[PDB]
Amino acid sequence: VPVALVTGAAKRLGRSIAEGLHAEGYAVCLHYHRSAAEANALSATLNARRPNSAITVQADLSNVATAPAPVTLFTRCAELVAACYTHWGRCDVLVNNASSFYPTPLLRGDREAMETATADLFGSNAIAPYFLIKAFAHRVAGTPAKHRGTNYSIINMVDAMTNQPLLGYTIYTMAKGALEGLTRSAALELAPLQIRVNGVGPGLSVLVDDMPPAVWEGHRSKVPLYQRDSSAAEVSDVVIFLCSSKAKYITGTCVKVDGGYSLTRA
Amino acid sequence: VPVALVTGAAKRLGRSIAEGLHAEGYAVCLHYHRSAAEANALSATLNARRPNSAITVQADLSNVATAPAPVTLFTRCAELVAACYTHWGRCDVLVNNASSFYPTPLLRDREAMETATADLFGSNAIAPYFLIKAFAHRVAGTPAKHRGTNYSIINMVDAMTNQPLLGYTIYTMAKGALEGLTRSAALELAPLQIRVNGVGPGLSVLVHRSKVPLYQRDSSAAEVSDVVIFLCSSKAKYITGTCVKVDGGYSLTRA
Amino acid sequence: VPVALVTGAAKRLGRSIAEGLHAEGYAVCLHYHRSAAEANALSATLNARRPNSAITVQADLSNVATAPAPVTLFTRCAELVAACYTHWGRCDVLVNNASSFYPTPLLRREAMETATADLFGSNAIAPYFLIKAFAHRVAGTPAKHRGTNYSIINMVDAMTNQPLLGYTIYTMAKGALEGLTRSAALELAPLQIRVNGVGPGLSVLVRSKVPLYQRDSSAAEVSDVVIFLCSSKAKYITGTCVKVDGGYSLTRA
Amino acid sequence: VPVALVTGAAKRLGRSIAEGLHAEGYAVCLHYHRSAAEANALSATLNARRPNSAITVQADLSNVATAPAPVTLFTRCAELVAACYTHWGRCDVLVNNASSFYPTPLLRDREAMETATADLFGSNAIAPYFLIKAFAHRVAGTPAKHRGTNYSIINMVDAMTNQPLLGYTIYTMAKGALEGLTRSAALELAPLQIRVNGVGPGLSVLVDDMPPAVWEGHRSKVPLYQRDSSAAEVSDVVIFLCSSKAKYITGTCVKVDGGYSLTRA
Ligand SMILES: NC(=O)C1=CN([C@@H]2O[C@H](COP(=O)(O)OP(=O)(O)OC[C@H]3O[C@@H](n4cnc5c(N)ncnc54)[C@H](OP(=O)(O)O)[C@@H]3O)[C@@H](O)[C@H]2O)C=CC1
Ligand SMILES: NC(=O)C1=CN([C@@H]2O[C@H](COP(=O)(O)OP(=O)(O)OC[C@H]3O[C@@H](n4cnc5c(N)ncnc54)[C@H](OP(=O)(O)O)[C@@H]3O)[C@@H](O)[C@H]2O)C=CC1
Ligand SMILES: NC(=O)C1=CN([C@@H]2O[C@H](COP(=O)(O)OP(=O)(O)OC[C@H]3O[C@@H](n4cnc5c(N)ncnc54)[C@H](OP(=O)(O)O)[C@@H]3O)[C@@H](O)[C@H]2O)C=CC1
Ligand SMILES: NC(=O)C1=CN([C@@H]2O[C@H](COP(=O)(O)OP(=O)(O)OC[C@H]3O[C@@H](n4cnc5c(N)ncnc54)[C@H](OP(=O)(O)O)[C@@H]3O)[C@@H](O)[C@H]2O)C=CC1
Ligand SMILES: C#CCN(Cc1ccc2[nH]c(N)nc(=O)c2c1)c1ccc(C(=O)N[C@@H](CCC(=O)O)C(=O)O)cc1
Ligand SMILES: C#CCN(Cc1ccc2[nH]c(N)nc(=O)c2c1)c1ccc(C(=O)N[C@@H](CCC(=O)O)C(=O)O)cc1
Ligand SMILES: C#CCN(Cc1ccc2[nH]c(N)nc(=O)c2c1)c1ccc(C(=O)N[C@@H](CCC(=O)O)C(=O)O)cc1
Ligand SMILES: C#CCN(Cc1ccc2[nH]c(N)nc(=O)c2c1)c1ccc(C(=O)N[C@@H](CCC(=O)O)C(=O)O)cc1
Repeated sequence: VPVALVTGAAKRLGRSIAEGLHAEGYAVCLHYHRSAAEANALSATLNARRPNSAITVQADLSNVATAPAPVTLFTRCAELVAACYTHWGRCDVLVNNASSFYPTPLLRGDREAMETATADLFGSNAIAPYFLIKAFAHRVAGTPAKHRGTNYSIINMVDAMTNQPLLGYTIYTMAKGALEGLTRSAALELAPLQIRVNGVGPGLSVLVDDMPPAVWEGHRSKVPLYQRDSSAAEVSDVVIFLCSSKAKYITGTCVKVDGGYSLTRA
Repeated sequence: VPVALVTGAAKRLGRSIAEGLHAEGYAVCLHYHRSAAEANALSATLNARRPNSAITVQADLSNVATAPAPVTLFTRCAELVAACYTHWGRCDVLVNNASSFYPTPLLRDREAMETATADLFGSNAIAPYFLIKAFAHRVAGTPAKHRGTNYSIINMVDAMTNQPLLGYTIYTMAKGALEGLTRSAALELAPLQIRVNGVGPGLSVLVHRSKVPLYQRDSSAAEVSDVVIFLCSSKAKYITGTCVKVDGGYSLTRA
Repeated sequence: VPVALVTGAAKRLGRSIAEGLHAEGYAVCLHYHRSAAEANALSATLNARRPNSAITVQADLSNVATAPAPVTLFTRCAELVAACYTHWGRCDVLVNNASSFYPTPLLRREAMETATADLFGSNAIAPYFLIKAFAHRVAGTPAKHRGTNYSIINMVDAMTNQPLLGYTIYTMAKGALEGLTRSAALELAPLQIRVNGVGPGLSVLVRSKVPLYQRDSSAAEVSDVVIFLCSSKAKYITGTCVKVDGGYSLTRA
Repeated sequence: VPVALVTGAAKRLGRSIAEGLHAEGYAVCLHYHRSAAEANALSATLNARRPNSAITVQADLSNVATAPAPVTLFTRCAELVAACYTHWGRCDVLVNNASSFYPTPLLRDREAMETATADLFGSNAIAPYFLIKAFAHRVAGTPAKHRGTNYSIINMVDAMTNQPLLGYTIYTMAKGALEGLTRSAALELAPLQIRVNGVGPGLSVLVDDMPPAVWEGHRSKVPLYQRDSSAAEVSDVVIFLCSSKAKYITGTCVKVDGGYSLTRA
């Protein structure tokens, strides 16, 4: 029985990925920051379906130190991975899904806002994933060959549309670019350990409708395939496949799940 | 019971892709050019496993005219797709797998230059274009209520063409053209819900490998075909116009 | 005095590139297909400004045979490059600019064969043969008598990754041209022949979408980049593309 | 006389870029962190060649607060740009060249890692971001009637990051982020006519702190010339992208790698 660690697993795409992996037989460590209620509800559902098949761990993945000597992001990430080993004695899959997403305009309080966004946006999207991957790899390396799993797989949730930047989201876009870099670098360095590292990049998935219906419909209408945003499963299914043994030759690449959105022009 | 058309399905990756799809329940149209024996042997196996689940069609996919007025590549491609409709009344998946691959050095005749161009460009790019056109036309001509629910076109590309193989310019160009076809076809065919994606192996079933970061070996046919099968599945119904490299990290290397 | 061969040099970008190179001191071979008048007018201007600094040569770059044994595209391409050597004894720069551009819809008949040969010929196959002919001549030239700055520019397209609805063949041909750039650069490196691409977005339209200036570009705004890539200051650049699209390729629908 | 701000301008490519721009008529603000001597020697040369055509500014571009309330990286970046306006009343070109480069292996303390992250990410990505922000803020605050006619930002990226260098994850990531900054900044800053492009060297003025045969093997891998590039072979491209003849280019990268990124193992 393999174990998967999914960050930001409480709702939306994170939950779908956790459910997807759980359906495949994985025990799942559900990470969360502020959504304790949803995360615990998910753990309860999964555990009821299969005893001892889900746990939850809380952690701010922003690049800042927390209250205990202050606790660093790295430590917090190492503990995330450790929680898996302590509870199930293993960690086969890591999905870097947690991510902050808000505007950081270059054009037009301001001090803490700019410094907090950087740590938050870059922490969740890039730096935490880096430390998490490091911790994940250190545990595999420290495991005697004969006792290692046969299918280690790390999935980085990237973004199919960052090459056509979203106006006013520079830091987020930068962090995603860094995450793409982490995928390529990690794949290469971790190859000898047979740890595959790939990226999955959604375009528009379960789009939040905090706007006039016509503006919500207009956005969806842009996606060439189906003229709609995707469902959570339409993304998570791809994540699950990349984690399957049938994908054991794939590493260091990205799979876009955008219904052709990245093919469009203004 | 859906139908898949697989060009160059006689051996290696093509055969694995055909077997893969067949295992999923697809009736398979096995195209071939010169490998009649192997194609028929594959058909026999597949048919024995499941009656009327496989057929074979021969066709030179090079960009030239053949003997019947002369028959053009387009016609030959249209007849390929037609064979599916004539036999099973449908064609849900098209896998552009057939491909010539040999050197066309820029640095050191006339006949072998024009034959290579038509051959390398035909199989890798032009035939796939015509095949996609024929495929789309048949779907468009089908009344909505009678259409399939999962049309998928897979273009077998190359994960290493951005790091060209010395001396293989035409092939490399043809592959680039196939990449363009993937993006263009995906966009144009979206309204008809026909997804178009690419699968790019790096080193698969080499008849060099120590340079592959993952496993330090070329891949097996299944390691590639499984990806093709997944992209054809309904679980991949939101993926279109993209490429999936199956290279074990080879495209990440430098000299 | 170096020589530059510019295909489709009669008007628009081709003409601007030819003028740009000529301004840098290049003798220019202006290729054309149907635009004889404009090409000859340009030659006259350039020749008046500097005697024996321009010539014009006609050639269909479509992948078809033409009547003088039928003449193939390769031969026609080889003669294009040869014309330069015959007249000036050299060919330092080749700019693959000539290009057909029209719809080949997949949804709603030899016109498919004429389009294929035309769109693929001008955009990809002719460039391939031209590069081949160009490289041969350099290789056949004794080291001591070779130029010091061989440069091949392939006019590509900054927007083909975001295909233009209904232009599949053209888009494919451009993808092949991109492939030719990378392959040619690698193979021709030992001969010090640099091969790069320049990809305009919207230039000299026959708009409000272009993030930069909200307008298509002028011909000079593209050709200047072609000229720089041909200069000695760019001697370490090869196998890459420079987009000249004012940020258009950064947009979404 | 237009002004160019060049980070890490003391030596190597930074110096070449500064010299290049200076040769084009630009007054140059030479930024440096540790190389005061080299930077001041360069300022002297440029100033002798043309009075009041160069100044130096020191600043740690790592993502850490410094001693004067502690001073943040943003403030330090804002002061860098300000120094240009205070001295010459303008800032037309910004070249994000400063960059840390060392291994951060994934496979086998507290200070070295936290310090590496802030350093590698600060110089390569975050400082560039703040610098661009500050640069854009001052242009926006300038009345259209007093604005320059050729604002240009160049981000020094890396032509080989897509084929990562074993053991350099953070650096590679930071470069990826810099690439994202280029695309995002180009789009957002288009209305102000501020072009943003990248220049990515492959192997330039390769350090020879190794056995000659090893150093030669490394260069031999580059398809064109079989050698690393000179500083000018890179800087000349930066200067071209900053010229008015490149006014339609924005949001793109120009590889200066002699075909290195075309190779396989
Ligand atoms: N949905 C879409 O259209 C697209 C999504 N993506 C990518 O897919 C992934 C998932 O998408 P989606 O479901 O929309 O993501 P969400 O926006 O819904 O956020 C996912 C989770 O990330 C967690 N998170 C955010 N910041 C932090 C942080 N500072 N520390 C720890 N956890 C944090 C949150 O957990 P909690 O609630 O517990 O606080 C949140 O639930 C993301 O990485 C995203 O970048 C890419 C393109 C498009
Ligand atoms: N194998 C690898 O390491 C790599 C493969 N690829 C791509 O994957 C795909 C399959 O690879 P692989 O199995 O090795 O392919 P093969 O080289 O084994 O050839 C596949 C088939 O293509 C057919 N074919 C060749 N030329 C023509 C033509 N003129 N007209 C009609 N059919 C033709 C042949 O059919 P027949 O024998 O019946 O005549 C052949 O069996 C190809 O598209 C290839 O480009 C990409 C990268 C690497
Ligand atoms: N303009 C733009 O917005 C864009 C242009 N580009 C590329 O830049 C390059 C130049 O652009 P532009 O000036 O608009 O090009 P044009 O469309 O104006 O065509 C250039 C020339 O190509 C020649 N040509 C066309 N077909 C053939 C053929 N079958 N055989 C020989 N010559 C042929 C024509 O020569 P003649 O008139 O003598 O017959 C024509 O003058 C092209 O490669 C184009 O693809 C890319 C993106 C955008
Ligand atoms: N040279 C090459 O082969 C390649 C270079 N590049 C890129 O090109 C650019 C220039 O290359 P190169 O000349 O080799 O760069 P260098 O490695 O020589 O360093 C450039 C300068 O960056 C400054 N710097 C480093 N860290 C900081 C920091 N923490 N805060 C402030 N300044 C800092 C240093 O200034 P000081 O000495 O004053 O402390 C140094 O002089 C870099 O961005 C590099 O990433 C990309 C690929 C290859
Ligand atoms: C907002 C949002 C979420 N999204 C998707 C999106 C992307 C990344 C994410 N990342 C994370 N962590 N969480 C998310 O919820 C998330 C959501 C959108 C992105 C782009 C467009 C879009 O293309 N709109 C037009 C805007 C037109 C205009 O303003 O001129 C465009 O073409 O840019 C719409 C929605
Ligand atoms: C030959 C062959 C089969 N192959 C695989 C290959 C690729 C595409 C195909 N395409 C098709 N249609 N059929 C094939 O059988 C096929 C096989 C190889 C490809 C690359 C290297 C390689 O990387 N060589 C060296 C140097 C490459 C270079 O010249 O730059 C290296 O990098 O290690 C070796 C073998
Ligand atoms: C037509 C034409 C010429 N052109 C420019 C163009 C491009 C390549 C060429 N290539 C050649 N050889 N000759 C040309 O004259 C030429 C001209 C255009 C290209 C794109 C759009 C455009 O982006 N239109 C839509 C998007 C279309 C889509 O989404 O598919 C938009 O909304 O902006 C408009 C005009
Ligand atoms: C180191 C370094 C600096 N560099 C160049 C480089 C890149 C970015 C920089 N960035 C910054 N800021 N400063 C620099 O001095 C700098 C230097 C190199 C990069 C790649 C290889 C290389 O091709 N390595 C081969 C090794 C081959 C082998 O030994 O088997 C490889 O496969 O990766 C060598 C040197």
